[PDB]
Amino acid sequence: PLRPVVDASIQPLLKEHRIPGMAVAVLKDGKAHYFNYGVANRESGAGVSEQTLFEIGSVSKTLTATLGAYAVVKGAMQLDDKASRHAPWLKGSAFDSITMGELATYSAGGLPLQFPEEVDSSEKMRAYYRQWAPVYSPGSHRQYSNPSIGLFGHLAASSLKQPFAPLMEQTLLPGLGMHHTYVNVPKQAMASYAYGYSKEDKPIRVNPGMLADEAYGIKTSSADLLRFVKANIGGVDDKALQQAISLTHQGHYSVGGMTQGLGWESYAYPVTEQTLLAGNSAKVILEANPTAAPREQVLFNKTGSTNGFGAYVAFVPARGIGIVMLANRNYPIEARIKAAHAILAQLA
Repeated sequence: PLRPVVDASIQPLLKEHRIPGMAVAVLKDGKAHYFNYGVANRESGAGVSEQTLFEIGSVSKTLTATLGAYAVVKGAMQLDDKASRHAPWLKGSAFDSITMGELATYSAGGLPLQFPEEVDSSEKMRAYYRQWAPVYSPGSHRQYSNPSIGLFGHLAASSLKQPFAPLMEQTLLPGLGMHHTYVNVPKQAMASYAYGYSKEDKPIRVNPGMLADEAYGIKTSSADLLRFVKANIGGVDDKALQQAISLTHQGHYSVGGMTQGLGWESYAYPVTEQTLLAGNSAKVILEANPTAAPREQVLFNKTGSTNGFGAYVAFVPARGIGIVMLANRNYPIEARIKAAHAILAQLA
């Protein structure tokens, strides 16, 4: 029933962009549907299943946002806390006037997309934030930023008195029932871990980097990620976890037809292809944009990429539908959006 609809949208993608493998998962009123294409590891010849591990890149930020929200629900921090409240080493810097919420939503004042290359230790990372000169006043501009949401997740874990990676892998992820989701992939699961493929068609995986865990470091399966979507639609039995998830759906400000929340970015549904494309465009991703008041049915999404992988997630809680698409090539974001939007509209 669903198979031909998904195939019609996914098969041309695989062909045109030479995608080795893709795991697609669709949620429709409680029911999970898995659609698996191609090959996870060209060298070993292992095929893709809904249990294959993919790098999801910035889709990680939705989980980091959920951990931050969990810290809020637990009373360990608040979004309007100054960042330096949670880090003694930041006292006396610009971060005495920048909030946790602003870090989470990339609106702290122009932190850049990536850390400079020389920031490759915690000592240099601390120095980087202390040296950083604010470009914009807090809250006035959105500049998509790994140092920004990265510091948010780091300080949130700090407020809960646990290191980020174990807090994620031992409290949040199993709390969401995601037992094949990792910051660090253990030996027993390495067979399940795909390789990504570059423009050169070489097998690659994500390189460690400062705050990688917090900003882009999650490995997961289409099945585990669809579970996360299901938690975001028909919530969880743990009420603290439920509250934290709900926090991530609140709109903080808008840019065009896109509304920024914690991790998730949202749109009025139904949504035109144009509006989704614009909200997920290079202008929105790579440039600073002024913030506007948040949008007053809702679609949530998040894109994610590493050098070798390309991910997308979108769901509409009011219609009980969602889609997860995980590929081991970083193929164009607009192709992900066009396919997902086509599929969801036929589900609705």
